[PDB]
Amino acid sequence: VPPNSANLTEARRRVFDFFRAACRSIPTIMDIYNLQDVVAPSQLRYAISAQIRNNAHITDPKVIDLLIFKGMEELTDIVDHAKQRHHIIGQYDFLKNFYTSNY
Amino acid sequence: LARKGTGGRSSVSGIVATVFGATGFLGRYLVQQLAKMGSQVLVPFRGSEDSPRHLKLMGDLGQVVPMKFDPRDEDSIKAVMAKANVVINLIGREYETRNFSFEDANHHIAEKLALVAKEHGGIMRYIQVSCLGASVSSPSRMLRAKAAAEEAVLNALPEATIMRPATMIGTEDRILNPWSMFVKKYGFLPLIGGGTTKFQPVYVVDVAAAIVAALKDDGSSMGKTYELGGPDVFTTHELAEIMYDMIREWPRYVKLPFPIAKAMAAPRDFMVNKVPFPLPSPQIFNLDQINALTTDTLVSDNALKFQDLDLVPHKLKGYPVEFLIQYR
Amino acid sequence: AEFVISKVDDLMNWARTGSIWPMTFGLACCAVEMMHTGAARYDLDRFGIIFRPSPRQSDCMIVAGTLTNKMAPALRKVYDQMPEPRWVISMGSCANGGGYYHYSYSVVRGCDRIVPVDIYVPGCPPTAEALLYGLLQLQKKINRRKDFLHWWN
Amino acid sequence: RCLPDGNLLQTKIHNIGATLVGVDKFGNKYYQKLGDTQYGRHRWVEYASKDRYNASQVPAEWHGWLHFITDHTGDELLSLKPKRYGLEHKENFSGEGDAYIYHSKGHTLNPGQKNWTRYQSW
Amino acid sequence: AAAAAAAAAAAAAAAAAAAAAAAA
Amino acid sequence: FTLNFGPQHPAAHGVLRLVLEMNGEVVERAEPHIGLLHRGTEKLIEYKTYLQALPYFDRSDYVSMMAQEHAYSLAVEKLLNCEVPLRAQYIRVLFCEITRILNHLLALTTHAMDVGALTPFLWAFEEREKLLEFYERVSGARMHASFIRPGGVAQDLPLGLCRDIDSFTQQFASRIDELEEMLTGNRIWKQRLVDIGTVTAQQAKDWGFSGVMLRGPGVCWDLRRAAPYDVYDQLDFDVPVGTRGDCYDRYCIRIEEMRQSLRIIVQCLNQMPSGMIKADDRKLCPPSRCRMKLSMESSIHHFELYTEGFSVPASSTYTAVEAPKGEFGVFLVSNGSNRPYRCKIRAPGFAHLQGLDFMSKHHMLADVVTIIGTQDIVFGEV
Amino acid sequence: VKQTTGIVGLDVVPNARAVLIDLYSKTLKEIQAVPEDEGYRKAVESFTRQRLNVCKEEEDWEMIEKRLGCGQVEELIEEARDELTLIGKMIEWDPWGVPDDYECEVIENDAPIPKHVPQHR
Amino acid sequence: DDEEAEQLAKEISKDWSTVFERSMNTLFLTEMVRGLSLTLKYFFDPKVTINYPFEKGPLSPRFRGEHALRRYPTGEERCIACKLCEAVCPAQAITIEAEEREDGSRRTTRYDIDMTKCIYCGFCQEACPVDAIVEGPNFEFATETHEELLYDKEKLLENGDRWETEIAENLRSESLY
Amino acid sequence: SLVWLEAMLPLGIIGGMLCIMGNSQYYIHKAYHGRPKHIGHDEWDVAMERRDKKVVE
Amino acid sequence: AEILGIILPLLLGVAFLVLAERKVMAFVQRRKGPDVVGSFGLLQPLADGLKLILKEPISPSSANFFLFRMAPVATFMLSLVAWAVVPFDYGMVLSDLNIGLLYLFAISSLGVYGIIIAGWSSNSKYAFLGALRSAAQMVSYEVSIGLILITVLICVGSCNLSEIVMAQKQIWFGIPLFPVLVMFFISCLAETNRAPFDLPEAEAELVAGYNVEYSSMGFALFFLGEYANMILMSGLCTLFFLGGWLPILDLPIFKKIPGSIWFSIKVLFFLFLYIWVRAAFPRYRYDQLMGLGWKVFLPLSLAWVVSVSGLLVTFQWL
Amino acid sequence: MLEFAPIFIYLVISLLVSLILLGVPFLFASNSSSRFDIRFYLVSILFLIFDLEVTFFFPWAVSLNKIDLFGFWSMMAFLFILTIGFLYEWKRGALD
Ligand SMILES: NC(=O)C1=CN([C@@H]2O[C@H](COP(=O)(O)OP(=O)(O)OC[C@H]3O[C@@H](n4cnc5c(N)ncnc54)[C@H](OP(=O)(O)O)[C@@H]3O)[C@@H](O)[C@H]2O)C=CC1
Ligand code: SF4
Ligand code: SF4
Ligand code: SF4
Repeated sequence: VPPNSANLTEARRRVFDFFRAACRSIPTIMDIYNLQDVVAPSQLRYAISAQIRNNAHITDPKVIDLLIFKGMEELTDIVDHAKQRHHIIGQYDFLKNFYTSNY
Repeated sequence: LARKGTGGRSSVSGIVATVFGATGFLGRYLVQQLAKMGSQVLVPFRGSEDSPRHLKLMGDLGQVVPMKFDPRDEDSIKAVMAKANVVINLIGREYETRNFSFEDANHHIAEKLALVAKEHGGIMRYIQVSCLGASVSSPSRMLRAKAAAEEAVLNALPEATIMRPATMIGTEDRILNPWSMFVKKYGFLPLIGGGTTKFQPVYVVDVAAAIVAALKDDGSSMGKTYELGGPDVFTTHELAEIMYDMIREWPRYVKLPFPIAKAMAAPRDFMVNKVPFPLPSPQIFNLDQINALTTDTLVSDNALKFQDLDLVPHKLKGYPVEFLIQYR
Repeated sequence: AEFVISKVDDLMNWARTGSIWPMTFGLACCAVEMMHTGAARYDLDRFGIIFRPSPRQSDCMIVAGTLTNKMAPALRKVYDQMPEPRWVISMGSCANGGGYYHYSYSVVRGCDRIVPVDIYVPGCPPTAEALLYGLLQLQKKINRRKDFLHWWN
Repeated sequence: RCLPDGNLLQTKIHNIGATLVGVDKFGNKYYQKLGDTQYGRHRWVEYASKDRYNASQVPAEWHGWLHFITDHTGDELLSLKPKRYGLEHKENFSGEGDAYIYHSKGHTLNPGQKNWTRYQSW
Repeated sequence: AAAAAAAAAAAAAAAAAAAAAAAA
Repeated sequence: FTLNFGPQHPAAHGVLRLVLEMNGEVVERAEPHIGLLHRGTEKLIEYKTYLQALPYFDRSDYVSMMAQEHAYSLAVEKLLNCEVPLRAQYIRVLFCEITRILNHLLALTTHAMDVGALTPFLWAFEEREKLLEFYERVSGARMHASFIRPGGVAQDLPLGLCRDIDSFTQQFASRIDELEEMLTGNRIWKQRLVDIGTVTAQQAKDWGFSGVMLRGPGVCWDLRRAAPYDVYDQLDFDVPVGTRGDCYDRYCIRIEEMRQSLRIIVQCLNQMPSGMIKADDRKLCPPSRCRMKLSMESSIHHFELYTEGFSVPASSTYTAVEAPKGEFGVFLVSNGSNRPYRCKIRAPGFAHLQGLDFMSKHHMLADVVTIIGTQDIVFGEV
Repeated sequence: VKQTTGIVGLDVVPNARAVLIDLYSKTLKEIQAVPEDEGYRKAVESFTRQRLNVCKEEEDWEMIEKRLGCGQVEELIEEARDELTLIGKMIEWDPWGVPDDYECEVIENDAPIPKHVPQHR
Repeated sequence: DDEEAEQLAKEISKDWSTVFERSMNTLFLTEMVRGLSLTLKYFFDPKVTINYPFEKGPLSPRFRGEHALRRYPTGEERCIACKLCEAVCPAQAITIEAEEREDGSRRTTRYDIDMTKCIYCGFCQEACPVDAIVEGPNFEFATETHEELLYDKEKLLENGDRWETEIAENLRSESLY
Repeated sequence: SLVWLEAMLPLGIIGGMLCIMGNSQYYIHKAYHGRPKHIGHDEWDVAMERRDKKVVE
Repeated sequence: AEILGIILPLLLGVAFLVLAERKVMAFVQRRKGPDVVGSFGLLQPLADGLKLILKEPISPSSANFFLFRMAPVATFMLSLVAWAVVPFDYGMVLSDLNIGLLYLFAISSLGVYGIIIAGWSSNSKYAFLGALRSAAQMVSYEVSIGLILITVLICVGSCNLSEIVMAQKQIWFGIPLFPVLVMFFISCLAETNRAPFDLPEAEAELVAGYNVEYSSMGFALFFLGEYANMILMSGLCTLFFLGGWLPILDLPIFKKIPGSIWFSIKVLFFLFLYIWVRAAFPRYRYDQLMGLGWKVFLPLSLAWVVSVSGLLVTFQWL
Repeated sequence: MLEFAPIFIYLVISLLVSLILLGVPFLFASNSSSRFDIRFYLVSILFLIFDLEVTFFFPWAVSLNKIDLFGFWSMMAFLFILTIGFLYEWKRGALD
């Protein structure tokens, strides 16, 4: 897909496109990998939104294009039985460090 | 301990363990914890060298050293515990075998490993694993023996942790895998005693995570008999209700009064008599497991639970029982 | 006495050592060397070894070549559907240990990370006789089984 | 003979015209049947352990002559084996119990498991 | 199925080298 | 209808993991899955010297070993300007061609064992175990003979190798004839191969086939006639070029290319000049054991060539030879340092296995193994 | 009279000369749309004129090949049709004319190449 | 076109006593009886096989098998710790740590070749200046366990003393190259 | 050359099994009945066997 | 009864045929086959067996025991019961049926059931379609074997197999109807799968082409069945066409002329021909194979019934 | 019919033999070591028809000296109708 992101506006538009795609695909995700009992649709929507928001401070359009591409790759490899399911369930102070290591 | 690493699978943890019951259903999770947090494991096996083969992996090039040893012969137990600072004991049986009796497999061994570890001064933590509710005057001779084992491992060796895991569920277990493959008697599940038993199963991964957590802990968890109960105090019938959710089958239970069961398990209790033939390991109908099934003492009292290990067990629905999908 | 048990173990081991059909996970060149060990000169059909093309009925699994991080799940899934008296032979440096590609990101550091291994044929391109000697060592590992004596404890 | 249970019968079906060229210390009888036919099958070894034999029992004095790498029978390279550091063969005891199998210096099965910590603790 | 079947007829075998047999 | 057609016979096509979208028995598309044999070769070579880089090449194509060392050597002489002797060139071809024979003997009869003929496999593998008596004798390892080093070739032939290669070439026309009498005439063969995987020349060019799959279609294109990279411009041999493109032409070529390779072997034998084995430039060729021990200046080079390396000058070239699979070319960008810099390996089988999608459209599911046969798909290069 | 091009797929065309004349006239007519001071138009004009000329003079396809030494007339038709595609493509996304800056760096190195490496013949 | 190609390729063989030849070579399967005859000739010919444990395949003194650290005829490990083989190793199998021994002459405190992480390319044999590390023609050292396959620091590679009688022979015959 | 005899031997001990298939069910039937089996045993022969066992009284 | 004396020796025959095939097909490939286990691999069949018996199951699954745990039993029982009517020597048939041949035809028509059922109980779409393809092949070369037997029947008087082998005292039907023997062999090759005709038996597609629950017993029983069906369908090319138990009749002084030994020699020839022809020829792809049973061996079989009926009606040779 | 009793008991004794061959593996080895392919209906109906016509071949095969040259020609008419059916199936293309 050509990077029509000559501005943050088109990039954000296709971000919303990918978000709608992932949300409307959550049914097959829950079906193929059997999360309809462990995880709620609210929770998977929550996780997809927390992903798209965790990387929301990207003033660069092409970086957003590439992030959406990595996300579409992840989804397409989750929709089909390309990757397994035991990660999808997982995908969804100083002293306490000092006591463990030196780093 | 003398840990020089970051995570595991190549780290060191100063724990050169000898998990006496490693070639077993609890053993494969405990060995994987001890050797994925990067620590040596001196898995001692009893017979076929194919027993600990599934443990040569899950440890990086000598982090798991399977060794041969005879249970009744010392000077070999001392050789297995030669280079060791942790000695966990998972050697236990739910069924009497013609050669090793209930005491000679649950109590007279744990006491023997306790003594030969005491002699080998240097075993910092000696964990002793026995079933929950294994207190004297319990009906099942397995639990009376496992209680005497606790009493003799603490006496002969103080500051020795004692886990009390209740029936442990998981892949290749002895609690759910016999019920399935008996649902393969056309959905016919013979829940004994009418499912009035109240026992708290626990995902075996979490029993292992507790057995290792008493090693990584400080001087505490020494001589303190935990009770690795688990969540969701169940009943045998209710636990069976969750199996049929995983394995696609229709609940078709039956109730068996305890006399009927103990009569159905009256055979396979002549183990000491039928010398020229070993019996095929009574899976579901075990007169001693039934004597334990009678009284619902398999519930965690005010004794130490997972909470005293900064640990919270997994549930019994979802993944911690998803080993049943292979039966659909 | 025990002599009858000793002879029944000798018999079971003679069977499992005479007819040991491996699912030859022939990945890469060590499969070309394995093909030479199955070829006319060093017969493997002589020693009973019949290269099975399916994991379903196979006593062994001569994993050869570079176990890639992507062919690790497939190797494990194949190893999980062999009948229990199974063994695994690692053939070539890439299959037994990390090998030429120990530090490659996509290469597992030896199949000993996926399947439990019983005889590692040594030498990165093992001589066809060397893989053959690895199998003649797997035959020894069978001859040291005595499964009946252990079933009688 | 008396082994209709091995391919040792194939070797004993050889030796019918073969000449015996030397025999090493372990008893392995090294045969040669040249001239007749089938190059590559004109040098073998009868392991003198008709059961429990395996490869690598052929000592280094002969393991050359027997793989056709050289033409010097072990009775000729035995005048070249070094006396000061010369060591007898070991049959490759791989798996036949510990203390016969080889072990690294940290395996915890090796008597004298060395510690690699480069820093000398206090 | 209308898929093109593999017709096992063809032209007869005539070893076709390149033009550089004698003088390049 | 999707079918996960995997390795039918393991140990022959190792990690073949096609995902066929079928239509009954007619295949509508074949989607090969790569990476199951993706060792980090194009990354690991960036981390090692130009000498340590060479052993990867015999491990790139595992059925035709020395052709890739010969393609790499010619990519670290394209930069080094390292003129190699005549004997090094003749040995280098006598072994690139013995390798063409070692590959066609496998890629024909492994293909012929996938089709079903069980015996040509074992006859050709006795022949291959005769040629590995040459590999193993000239270098050491029967398969991975890290022998064709950058400057020249590792070490001279033993004093009895040309006599044995001759005694083999005399008896090798008969072995090709048997492989041919057993497969060429058969109506069960022709039927299994004629009009199978036909590639019009425009398709073989488009998909960058450039091998025995570019001379099936009739494109007269051999990089030993196009870009003569050794004594090949002196050696006489005719490149057999197909006229239909079907998997029966590619077989007939691979069984004639196995005779012209015999011509090239017999020529390289009959004219092998007694010259030096490696380039005289001792800063690109480690000096012999005898010299480095006796000469201090040779010892310094033996030290800085087996530890430091060449440090071939800064450039970037694409040296492509005619490996048996096809045009195996190694695009070798070289930063000035002693380690290569993105030693990209164009390997046929990455371009051929692309062709499986259009070659095996509308062919029956049992043909999808014949296509994989005639492409000589070896997954080390993919 | 030509039996077949050895190449597969390049079917022998009987009316080779006629379609070649057609294609070269089309090419000469279509190339007029590119600016005259572009190397592409000089090249197209020159070689299309040469091949159209030799195709008009000679009659047989064999004589077209013999004089116009460019392989076979079927491959010549492939070349001419591909050239027509290119001229109809070049009209679009017109790349003609040099821009104002045009920083072009002739990194013309001349390393001596050993010649036992492939290069080409 | 394939229709006309078929019509012509079948009008090439269209003269009586040629249609008959092709009919009697596709009915009395005659191409196939030349396959069966060759197969029989090979069924009766001697067999190119090798009953392995008793006779083994031909090798050469350049054959690269089990790595062995050589020694000088008068004891004294030949391996001065230059680390050239540790450097040349493509797979980085050899780990060498060096210490001036009490005698004063450098030697390797740790010379561990990891055979599993080793490609058997013979680069170590070439790189070593004194021929300290050579590949013994052993090639028969399949080990039940991976840890044994990691050849320890100068103790198991010191088993080349047993193989010296063959390694010295191979070197005395290969040194001419 | 007699090398094919090793490969002939399994066909022999599979031929020595059809000989047993043929002669076993012959000498077993030749035992239960004092006479060999009659192949072309039409109804005339069963009628004559009936009247024959009825003639010997 | 004496059914033991025809099933046990046949079991040994099949067990040693696995070795005979491996060994002959190996000798063809310039290599000794199974040669270490026994004196000459003679114990190799017992080793394969005793191994398959001692292999733990992958999953017990004794629940589904009436569906596909008796279907291999059915296939094997049919392959073994078609041996009753096969006569090894004069008066050595177990049960001389006056319609013997048609009974063999019916046994094949039930082997079709064996294959179809044992493939349907394998809940694998690929394996079930493979079993259906194999059944359609086994049943499409059964009209051709039917017509070939109608030819050898026209030559003979009756279907009685002892008569069909007694009708060859003058000349074996292999000499005049040699083109028919080639068609019966090339059909018996294709009726059974073990042949140039075994795409459903392409090395991999066979194992994953008969069942999902192997447990070893299923694998051995299918192969024991295929090898008995092969001994049988080679014991038919030697009753019908070759002289069932007839010598060449030269009446030698050196040869005392045993019958069952001649039947054995001939069935060995046809078993060796099964092996030889498995070694030397490529597979037919099941799409040219089914187009060879209809378009090649049915027309050439129909012609033969009309040729051997005509040439025997004109001249009263019937 | 009289000779049918040996195979009648053969079915049952082979049932026993196969049951023993089934129970032998079961005892040992204790605790420790496409929507529709209609061509499969065309091939099936066509085998049905051709086996019906072989059923009609059998009596004509075994009794051909009785029916001298008239039964032969009647069977050849039946066979010419078979051949017309088979040629209509070959041309229409059911044999693929
Ligand atoms: N399984 C369950 O549901 C419960 C079990 N536990 C306790 O957990 C521990 C481990 O459980 P799990 O692994 O499932 O038990 P298993 O019965 O599977 O036995 C585990 C280990 O015990 C060894 N062992 C048992 N008896 C002997 C003996 N007489 N001599 C030598 N070794 C012996 C076994 O050796 P080998 O494999 O060679 O026989 C194996 O290594 C036991 O103490 C058990 O009672 C606690 C809660 C309930
Ligand atoms: S270890 Fe060596 S020979 Fe074996 S597959 Fe890897 S590179 Fe090839
Ligand atoms: S052959 Fe020598 S240099 Fe090469 S990887 Fe092995 S040990 Fe290292
Ligand atoms: S083996 Fe050779 S290269 Fe390695 S340290 Fe010793 S002398 Fe140096």
